Amino acid sequence: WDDIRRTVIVGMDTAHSVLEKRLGVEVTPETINEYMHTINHSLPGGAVVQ
Amino acid sequence: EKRLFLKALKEKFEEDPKEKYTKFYTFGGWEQSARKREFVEANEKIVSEKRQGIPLYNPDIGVPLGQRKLMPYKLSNTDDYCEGDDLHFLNNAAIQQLWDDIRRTVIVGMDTAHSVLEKRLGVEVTPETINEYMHTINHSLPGGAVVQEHMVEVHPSLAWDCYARIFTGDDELADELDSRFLIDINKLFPEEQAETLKAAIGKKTYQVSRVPSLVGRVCDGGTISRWSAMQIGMSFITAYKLCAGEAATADFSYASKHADVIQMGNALPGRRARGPNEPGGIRFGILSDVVQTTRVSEDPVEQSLEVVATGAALYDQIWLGAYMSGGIGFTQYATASYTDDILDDFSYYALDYVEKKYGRMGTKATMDVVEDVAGEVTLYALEQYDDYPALLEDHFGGSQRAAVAAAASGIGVCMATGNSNAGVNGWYLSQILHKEYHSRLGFYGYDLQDQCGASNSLAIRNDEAAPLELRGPNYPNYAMNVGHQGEYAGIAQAAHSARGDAFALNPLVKVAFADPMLVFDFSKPRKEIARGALREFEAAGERDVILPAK
Amino acid sequence: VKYEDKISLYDAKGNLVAENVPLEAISPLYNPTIKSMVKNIKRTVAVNLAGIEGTLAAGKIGGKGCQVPGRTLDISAVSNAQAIADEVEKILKVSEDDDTAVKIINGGKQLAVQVPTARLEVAAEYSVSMLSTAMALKEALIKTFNIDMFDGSTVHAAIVGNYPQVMDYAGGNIASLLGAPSMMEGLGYALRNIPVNHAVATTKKNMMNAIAFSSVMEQTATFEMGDAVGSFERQHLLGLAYQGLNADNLVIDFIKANAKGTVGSVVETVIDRAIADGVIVVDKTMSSGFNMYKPADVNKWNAYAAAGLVAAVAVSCGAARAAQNVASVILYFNDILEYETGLPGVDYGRSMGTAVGFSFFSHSIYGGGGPGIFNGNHVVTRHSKGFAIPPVCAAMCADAGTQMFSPEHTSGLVGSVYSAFDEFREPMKYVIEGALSIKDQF
Amino acid sequence: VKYEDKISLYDAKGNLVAENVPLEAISPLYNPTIKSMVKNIKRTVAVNLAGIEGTLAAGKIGGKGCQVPGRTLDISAVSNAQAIADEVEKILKVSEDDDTAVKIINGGKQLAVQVPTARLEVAAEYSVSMLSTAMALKEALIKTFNIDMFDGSTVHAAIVGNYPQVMDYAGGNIASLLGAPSMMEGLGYALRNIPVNHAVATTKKNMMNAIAFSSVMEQTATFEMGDAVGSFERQHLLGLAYQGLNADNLVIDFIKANAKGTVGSVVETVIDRAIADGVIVVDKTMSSGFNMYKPADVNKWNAYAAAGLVAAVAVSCGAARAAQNVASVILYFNDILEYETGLPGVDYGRSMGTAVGFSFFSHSIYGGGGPGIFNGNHVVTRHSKGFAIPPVCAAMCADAGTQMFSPEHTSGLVGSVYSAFDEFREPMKYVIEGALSIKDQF
Amino acid sequence: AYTPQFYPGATKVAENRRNHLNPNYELEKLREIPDEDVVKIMGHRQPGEDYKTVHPPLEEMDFVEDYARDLVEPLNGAKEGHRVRYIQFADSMYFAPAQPYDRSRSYMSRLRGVDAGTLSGRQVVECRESDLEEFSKNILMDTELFDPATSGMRGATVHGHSLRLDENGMMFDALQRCVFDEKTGHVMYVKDQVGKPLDAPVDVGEPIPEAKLREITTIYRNDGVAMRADPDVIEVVKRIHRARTLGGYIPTNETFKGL
Ligand code: F43
Ligand SMILES: C[C@@H](OP(=O)(O)O)[C@H](NC(=O)/C=C\CCCCSSCCS(=O)(=O)O)C(=O)O
Ligand SMILES: C[C@@H](OP(=O)(O)O)[C@H](NC(=O)CCCCCCS)C(=O)O
Ligand SMILES: O=S(=O)(O)CCS
Repeated sequence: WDDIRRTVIVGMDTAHSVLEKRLGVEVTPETINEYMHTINHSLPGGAVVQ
Repeated sequence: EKRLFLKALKEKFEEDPKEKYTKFYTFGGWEQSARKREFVEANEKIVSEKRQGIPLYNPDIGVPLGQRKLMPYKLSNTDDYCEGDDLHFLNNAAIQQLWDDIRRTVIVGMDTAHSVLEKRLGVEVTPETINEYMHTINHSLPGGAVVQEHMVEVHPSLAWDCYARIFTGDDELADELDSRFLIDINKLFPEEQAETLKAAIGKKTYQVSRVPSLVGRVCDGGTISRWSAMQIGMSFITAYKLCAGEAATADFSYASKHADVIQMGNALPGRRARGPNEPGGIRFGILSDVVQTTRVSEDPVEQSLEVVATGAALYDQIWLGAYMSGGIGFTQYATASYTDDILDDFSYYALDYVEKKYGRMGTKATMDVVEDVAGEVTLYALEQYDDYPALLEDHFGGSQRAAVAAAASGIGVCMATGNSNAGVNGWYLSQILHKEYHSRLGFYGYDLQDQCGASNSLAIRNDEAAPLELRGPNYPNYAMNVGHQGEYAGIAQAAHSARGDAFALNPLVKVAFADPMLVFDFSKPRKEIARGALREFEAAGERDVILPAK
Repeated sequence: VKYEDKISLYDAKGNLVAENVPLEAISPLYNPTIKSMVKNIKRTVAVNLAGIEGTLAAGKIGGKGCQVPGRTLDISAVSNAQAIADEVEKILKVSEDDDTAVKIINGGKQLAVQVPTARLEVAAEYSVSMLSTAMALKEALIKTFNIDMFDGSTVHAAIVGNYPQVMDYAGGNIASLLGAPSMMEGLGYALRNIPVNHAVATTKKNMMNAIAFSSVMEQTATFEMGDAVGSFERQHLLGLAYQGLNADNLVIDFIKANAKGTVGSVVETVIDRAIADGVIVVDKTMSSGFNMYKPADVNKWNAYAAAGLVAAVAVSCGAARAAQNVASVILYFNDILEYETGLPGVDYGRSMGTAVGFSFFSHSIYGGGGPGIFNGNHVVTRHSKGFAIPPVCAAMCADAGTQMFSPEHTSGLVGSVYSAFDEFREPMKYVIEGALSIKDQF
Repeated sequence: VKYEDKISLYDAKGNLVAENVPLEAISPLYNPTIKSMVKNIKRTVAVNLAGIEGTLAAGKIGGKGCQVPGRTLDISAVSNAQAIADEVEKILKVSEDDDTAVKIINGGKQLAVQVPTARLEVAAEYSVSMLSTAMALKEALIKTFNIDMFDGSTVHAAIVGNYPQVMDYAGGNIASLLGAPSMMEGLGYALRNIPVNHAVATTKKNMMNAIAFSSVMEQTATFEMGDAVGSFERQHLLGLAYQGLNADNLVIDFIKANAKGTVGSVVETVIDRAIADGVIVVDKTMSSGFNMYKPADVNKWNAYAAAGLVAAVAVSCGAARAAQNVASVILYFNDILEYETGLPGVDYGRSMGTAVGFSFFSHSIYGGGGPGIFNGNHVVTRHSKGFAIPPVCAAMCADAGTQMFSPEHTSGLVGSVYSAFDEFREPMKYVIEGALSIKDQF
Repeated sequence: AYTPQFYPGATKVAENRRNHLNPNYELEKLREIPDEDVVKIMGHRQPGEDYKTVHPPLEEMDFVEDYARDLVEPLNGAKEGHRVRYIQFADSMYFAPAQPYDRSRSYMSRLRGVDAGTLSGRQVVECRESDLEEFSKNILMDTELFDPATSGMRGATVHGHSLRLDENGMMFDALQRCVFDEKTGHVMYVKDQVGKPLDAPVDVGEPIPEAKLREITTIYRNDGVAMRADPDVIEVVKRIHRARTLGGYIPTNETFKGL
C-alpha cells in the first residue's frame, strides 16, 4: 500500500516548453541529467536554495 | 536592560548581542554542523548499500550551505539546546507522537447506551457490569477477539499504546469504578477546576478510546472513528449478553457508537478534501483544550504560550508544512514562536502593560483599548528587534518577526478584555503597524488574512463571522498561509486564561487529554519537543516485531 | 401526446375520482402541485428561537458538548418573537406583492420563514434560503436587543454554528428539508434527502398520503438525476402513478384481498392481476410444468410489481403492527415473485439490493438506526431509483409505537412546520387535483 | 424604492444612455437581464462532438493519459451532427414549445444545447442540465450508430469521464460554465465557480464586456450567499453599478485621464473626483499637515474606489500589454490610496488581501498559476465579495499573449459555445437595456 | 484640482518616503554605470544581441476592436513583443536608502506597466526587457535608491537583509556576487544576479557613507528615527484599522460615526 500511495507521475513536457518559450532557456539531455541529479537530492528533503 | 531572550542570544552568538558587525565565509560550509556531517555519512552508507549507486544527498549541488554561522536553538522555558535539523517534524519523533495522540483519540458518551440497555433491552447496568465492559473493550480495542481463537488478531506488542479509558461527572459512579482504566477528574485537576468541569460535563459517563498509532500510520485519520465504533459495538454485545432481537440491537448500536461521539477534527471540503481527525479540521478552542497547562500552571502567559507552541508545531509544521505543501517544510517558521524567550519576553511585557494600565480583566472590549494595547506592544517588540542585532539575525525572516509581535499584541489585548475577537483584532492592527514601521512584512502574499482580518474580526456575515474558538485551519482566510494559526490558538487560549477558565471550548476534550496513559504528555509540549530533538522520546507505531533484524 | 397510457385516479379511501387520465398529467414536469411542493421545499426554513435563547444564555455555542465560557448573551427571543419575526420579514422582503411569509410556531419558540421566490430565481441552488434567513436573523437579533459589536460572532455561532470551519449547520438552530449540496451522495441527489419519518410526520401518520409524499419526492429526484430521460421516463412515470398515487386502485385492492393474508398471498394476487390485465403472458411451459412468464408490457409489469410491493409491506406490517419487517418483506417479495414466475422483480433487482441494504442497516450491531431514518441520499439506500423507499413510509405508518426512531422523536418540528401546507399534509389529494386540472392539455 | 440615490448609464464606448436611473434598476433581484442570464447559465451545456469521436476512435476513455485497449468504437459523430442534435432535441423536449435548442457550432464539431426551463423548475439545483444532456447524448449515439449492448459503457465513459467513481466530468467531452457542486468551497458559491478564462472567452476578449460579465456574476453570487441582504445590500448594489457598468462613466473617465499614467496618477484622479462629488470630506488636519479624510457616503466611496481600481488595472496592464501585473496593481492601488487619504481600501482591505494572496500564488511554487485560472470559488480569490475578479478579467483581456494558460488553451469549447449567445457575449449593453426597461417601476 | 500629500508624518523618514512616492521629485544622482554594465549585471542577455521576443509585434498581430483597451498607450517594449524579465534587490535593514514596500510604492507610482512584488528579504520588478533595462539604469542604479554596500541585486539565494554587516559595512551574500575592493574603495560585481560569473568584474562605485545613509533611509529604527517620534503615522494607521473594522462590521454612515 505504501508504494502505491507514494507514487506520483508528472509529465515533464509542459515545463520544458515553458522553459523554452517563456524563459528562453534551452533544454538538452545534459540539462535533463543535471535536473535529475538535483531532484534526486531535493525530493527526499535536501536544500537547493535559501 | 534585562530581557528573557538575552541568555539564549549569549549562548547562540559569540559576539555581543548588541554588536552590529561580524564576519562570514569562514565556517567551512556544512562541515560546521555535526548534524550535516552525520547526514553525509548516513547518505554515503545508504547509497552504497541500499540504493545501488543512485545518489540521494548531494550537498555540493544547489546553495553552498553554511556561508553564515548556523545557530543552535534553545527551547523556551527549557535549559537545553538543539540544532535546527532536530526540530524538523520528520526528524523529531516528539512532534510525530504529538500528532499521533490527537489523531487516534475519539470520545464516546455512554449514557444513551446504558439507558437503552436498561429499558429497551431489559438488561441491568451496574458498576460491576461497567467494569466488565471496560475489561472487554480494553482487550478488544487494539486487535483482540473475545473467546474466539480461530479469529485473526493483531500482535499485542504492535499496539502497546492502545487504551480504553472512562471518566464521568458522577462522583459516586466514579469511585465505584475500577481505577485501572478511569480518568479521575478529582485527582487530576485543582478543586475549583474540577468543580467547574464536573458542572459543565454533568452527571454523564464518557469513554475515551485511543486507537493504536500504527492504525493511523497505515491508514488516514478517518479510520480512527470507524475502528473505535466497531470495537465498541463488539465489546458491548459481548460483555452484556442480550436475548432481545436484532432490530433492538440496531437501536442499541446507534445509541452506543453513533449518538454522543466527539471527534477531534471535522472533514474538510473542496481542494482540502480530507477525512475527520486531520489537523486541518481541529478548531483553535479544541487545540487549546487539548493542551493541559491550566491544570499545572496559574500563569496566563505560560498557559497561552504552551498552546502557541503546540499550535505552531501542529499547524505550521505538520499540517501546512507537509499536509498542504510538503518538502523541507516550515520548521523555522514555527520554532520562532517557541525556541527562544523572544515571544515569552514580548508576552510578559504585554501582560505587565495591561496589568499596570487596565488591570487583569478590568475593561470591557472597546476599540480604543485594542488600539492602544496593540500599538504599545507592537512598538515595544519592534524596537526590541531594532536595538538587538543578534535578535534580528535569529529571526531572519520577516514573517518568523511579524507573527511574534502580533501574537504578543493579541495576547495582551485578550488579557485586557477577555474577548478572543478583540485579541485577533489587535493582532491585525499589530501586523499593519509592523508593516508601516519596518516597511516590511512576511512573504508574498502572506498577509492575505492580515489585510482582510480587520474587517473579518468582528464581522457578522455568514462566511466571515466566527468566534476565534470556533475558527480553525478551514476558516477561509486562514486556509493557506503559514505563521498565523498556531498563534491564533494561543490568542484563543489567552482569551480564557485571563478569566481563569478551566476550559475553552470542550470540557470533554480537556478531561480526555488529561489521561496519564498518553505517550505525549500535553502538560509540557515544549519539554517533550526538546526531548524528541535529543532522540530520547519513545514513540509508538513502530513495526519492530514484524520486520527482519538484518 | 407521446404516451398513450391512461390511468384512473382513486383517493385514499378507494373511491374513484377520475377515469382515462393521461399518464403525463401526474408527471413532475407537468403537475402544478409537484412544482409547488418543490418550490416550497426549496424556500422554506425553520428557525428554533427557543434553541437560540438556550444556546446564548448558557454559552452553548460550538456543537456536541461544546461551550465557550464568558460568551453568554441573555436575550428574550421567545418573549419578543413577533418583533424578531417582523424585522426578519422586513429584511427579507423584496417587493410589496411578495411572499416573504414569516409565521410564529408554538407560541413564539419557533419560526417558519418562507424566503421569497425572487431571491431564488437568481440563485443557482437552494442554499440561498438558509443563508438569507440566517443573515436576516442575525441582523434582527443585533438590532432588537442592542448587542455589542464584539458579540455578533457569538450571535452568528448561535444561529448558524461552526459554518466557516465546518461547511454545514451542525450546532445551529436553523434547519431545512434539504441538506448542503456539497454533502450529496451523487449529482442531482438533493431531493432524496427527506427521511421516512419526516414524510410520515408531515402527513400526520396517514399511510396513503405518506406513500404519495415519498413517491413524489423520489420520482421527482429521479427526473432531476437524469435517470427518467428518454426510455426510462415511462417506467418512472408508471412507477410513480402505481406506487404512490394508487392508480387503478391496485394498492387498496391488493390490501383488501390480503387482509388475512401473507406476503405469498400478495404475490399470488399481484400475478393474478397482471395476468388478468394482459400485462404478462406465458412464455413457455418447461418439461416439469412451470409455465414461464414474459412481460407483454415491461414498464407496466414493473409498476404492478411496485404496487404489489407496497401492498405486501402494508399487509405484513399491519399484521405485525411493527415497522421492522420492511426489509425482509421487500427482499422476499421480490425473491418469491422471481422464482414463482421467472419474471424480474421490482426495479430489476435494485429493490432487492436496497432491501438487503435496509436489512443490514437496521438489524444488527453493524446495523445503524431504524427504518424511520431511511432516505435516498444515503450510500446504503441510494441504489433503487424511487421504488424501495415509499413502502417504508407505509411500514412506519403501521407501527404501533415499538420503534426507538419514532416520528414523534425525530420529526416533531418538521411536522409542526410543514403540516400547515395543504399540499404537504395531503399530498395524494392535491396531486390528484393538480393532475385533474391539466387533464385536457394532453 | 428604499434607496434614493440615482445613477447615470453609459455604454462601453462612454456615450450617455440615460440619467436618473434608480440604483435598484440594476439589482439582480429586479433586473430582467440578470435573471435571464442566471436562468440561461444553468441550462446551457457545451458538447464536444469531435472530442467524443476522437476519444472513442482511440479508446481514450479514463482521463489523463488513460487508454483502454479493446474498447474502441469507430463512429462519425461530426458527420452525423445534425441527426445527433435532432435526436438530443427530441429526447430533451418537454412538450412542444419549451426553450429547448441544440444549435450546430463549428460545422458540427461542437454542440450548444439548452435544456428546457421546465426541467429545471422541479430541480433543486443546476446539475439536471448536464446529466440530462449526457443521457440524451448516450441514447442518440446508441440509436444512431447501432452500438452493441456491451459498448454503451464505453459510450458513457466517452461522454462523461469517471462520474460514478469521480464526482465530476473530468475526462468527458461535456462542459458547462458552472462547476460541479462538489467543487464548491462554501455554501452559495455556485455562481463564483466561473474561471476568469471562461469569462474572457465568452465575451470574446472585450474588456468592458468581460468586466460587466464578471461583476454581474460575482454580485449575483453575493446575493445568493446571503451577503448582500439587510444593510449590506446597498454596498454591493453600488459596487456592481460603478465597478462593472461604469454608472457615472467613472471607469472610462479615469482611463481617459490616465492614458499615459501610472497607478499613482489613477489614485490621485480617484481622490480628486471623490472630493469633487462630495463623497469624501476632510476629517481633520494633523500637526504635520496631513489631511485625514472621512467618507460622507461610505458605500459611494467604496464604489468609487472599486471603479478606480478597475481603471488602474486597465491602465497598467494596457501599458504593459501583459496580464501578470494584476495582483501588484490591485495591491498597490489600495496600498497608496489608504496612506494618501487615511481612508479604507476598496473592500476595507479585503481586496488588498486577495491581491497579497494572488501575488503569492501567481509568482511562487505553492500552487495557483496564471491569472486566468482563478475564480471566485478559488481558495485564493474567494475573500473579496465581488470586487477583485472583474479587474482580473479586464487585465486578461488586455493581455497580448504572454501567458501560457491563455483562454485559448483553457477555454476553447466553453468559450466557443457560450459566445454564440448575445446575452453572454455582450452583458453590458443588455444589462443597461434591462435596467432601462424597469427604470419607471421604482 | 487635488494636490497629493503621499505620506503622513513630519519626521525625516516620512519626508524621504514622500520624496520616493512623489513622481515629480527628482532623485539625486550619485553614480554613472553604463548601460552595458547594468545589462551584463542583470544577466538576462549579453550586450550586443537583439532582444528576444515572446510574441509578435503588436502591429503584425491583429486584435479585436476594443475601445477601452486601445486608448492606453503601450510601452515601446510592448509593441516590439519583447520578453518580460526581472530586476530584483535585497535591501539591508541597517539604513538602506530604499526599502521593500517603499520601493514597491515608488515603482507603482513612478513607472508605467510594471509588476512590483514586495517581501522581507527582497523586492522584484518585472517589465518588458528594453523598458526594464532603461528604467533600471536610469533610476534604480545611479540614484539614491541604490547603495552598493547595503543593497545588492540578487535573483536567487536572497539572505542578509536582516543580518549584521561585515567588517566592510557590506551586506552578507552567500553567492558573493559583488565584492568590495580595498585598494580603491570601490565595489565590484563579479557575478550576475542569478549567480553566473561574469567575464570581467564591473565597478559600481563607492559605498554611501553611513552619515548620509542616516538622513536618506526610509526605515524607522530605534537608533535612527523611531515611529514613537512620528505619532501622525501611527494615528493614521490606527484610523485605517478602525475604519476597516467598522466597515467589516456594518458598512453604514451610522456605524462610521464612531470613527
Ligand atoms: C524559492 C522561494 C519561493 C518559494 O515558494 N519558497 C522559497 C523556497 C522555499 C523552500 C526552500 C527550498 C530549499 O531549501 O532550497 C521551502 C522549504 C518550501 C518547500 N517545502 O520546498 C521554503 N521556502 Ni522560503 N522559507 C523560509 C523563509 C523564507 C524567507 C527568507 C527571509 C530572508 O532572509 O530573505 C523568504 C521570504 C521573503 O521574501 O522574505 C523565503 C523565500 C523563498 N522561499 C523563495 C525565494 C528564496 C530565495 O532565497 O531565493 N523563504 C524564512 O523566513 C524562514 C523560514 C524558511 C522556511 C524553512 C524553515 O522553516 O526552516 C522556508 C520554506
Ligand atoms: C455502510 C456500512 O453499513 P451500516 O451503515 O449498516 O453500518 C457498511 N457495512 C457495515 O455494516 C459496517 C461494517 C462491515 C461489517 C460486515 C462484517 S461481515 S461478518 C459479520 C456477519 S453477521 O454479523 O451479519 O452475522 C460499511 O461501513 O462498510
Ligand atoms: C492554493 C491551493 O493550491 P492549488 O492551486 O489548488 O493547487 C492550495 N495550496 C495551499 O493551501 C498551500 C498551503 C501550504 C503552502 C503555503 C504555506 S504559506 C491547495 O493545495 O489546495
Ligand atoms: O517568498 S515566497 O512568497 O516566494 C515563499 C516563502 S517560503
